[PDB]
Amino acid sequence: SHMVMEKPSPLLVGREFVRQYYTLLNKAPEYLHRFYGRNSSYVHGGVYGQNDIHHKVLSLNFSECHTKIRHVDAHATLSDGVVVQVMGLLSNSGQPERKFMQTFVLAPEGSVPNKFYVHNDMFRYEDEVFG
Amino acid sequence: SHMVMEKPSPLLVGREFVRQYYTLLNKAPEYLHRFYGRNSSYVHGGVYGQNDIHHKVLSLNFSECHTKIRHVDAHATLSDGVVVQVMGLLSNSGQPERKFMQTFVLAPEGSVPNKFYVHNDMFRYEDEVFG
Amino acid sequence: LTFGDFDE
Amino acid sequence: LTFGDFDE
Repeated sequence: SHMVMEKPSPLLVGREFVRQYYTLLNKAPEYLHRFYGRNSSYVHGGVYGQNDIHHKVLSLNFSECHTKIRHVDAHATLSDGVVVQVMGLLSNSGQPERKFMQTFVLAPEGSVPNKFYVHNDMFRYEDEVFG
Repeated sequence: SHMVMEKPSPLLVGREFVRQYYTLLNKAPEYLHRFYGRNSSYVHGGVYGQNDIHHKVLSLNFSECHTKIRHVDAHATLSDGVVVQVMGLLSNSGQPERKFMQTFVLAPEGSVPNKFYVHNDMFRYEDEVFG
Repeated sequence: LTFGDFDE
Repeated sequence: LTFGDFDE
């Protein structure tokens, strides 16, 4: 029983990504599109293409967005990718906290080497789905 | 603007899978492990390997489990796979409804042809995460 | 469109 | 471990 040297642990890649993702969302939301490729999908309910994602984020207007991460779980998936499920609270522009469930699919960048990009991003508010 | 003939639409693959998944969960939970491969991951909080998944499901004891699907969204991901996010209510063994968030990563079976299997399965109850 | 070891 | 077009 030894540690895998070839690939980074999926759980650490997910947690570190979530940490940086929501941090940048609070700081500079306009640079958030740099996490996605020209084939990624962004859904914030409430889109395929990085340029469409950039315009999508700006249309949401994130002004000092604070996030309380309640749960994060990340596993390894297809083609050495990482799938992450995130549950927590979201408060944007002074509005009160809203329970959400955001899921990511972290894909390894082409080359090289240990670089990842968001291949899938699905965001859903709880009060809009259940009530 | 035409329809893609090479691959099935990701949204229909997800919805049809969710329909069959929770149906089998109500009927015969012991056959649920036939959806997974020998490299899949099953987490029902509250595991890597089909045999471990089978023993995991039996340890949960699903007796007449009813499910109310409130939301389903499915996109295309790495290696022509399908990522699905599911939100809804779950009632098992007479217990009252519990809000959950289950995420799947549908992977194409080796060969052949249009067959999929569960590569990732992550289940989380809402009352256990938030309160 | 089949899922797992089922022909349904 | 880097994400996107960042060196952080």
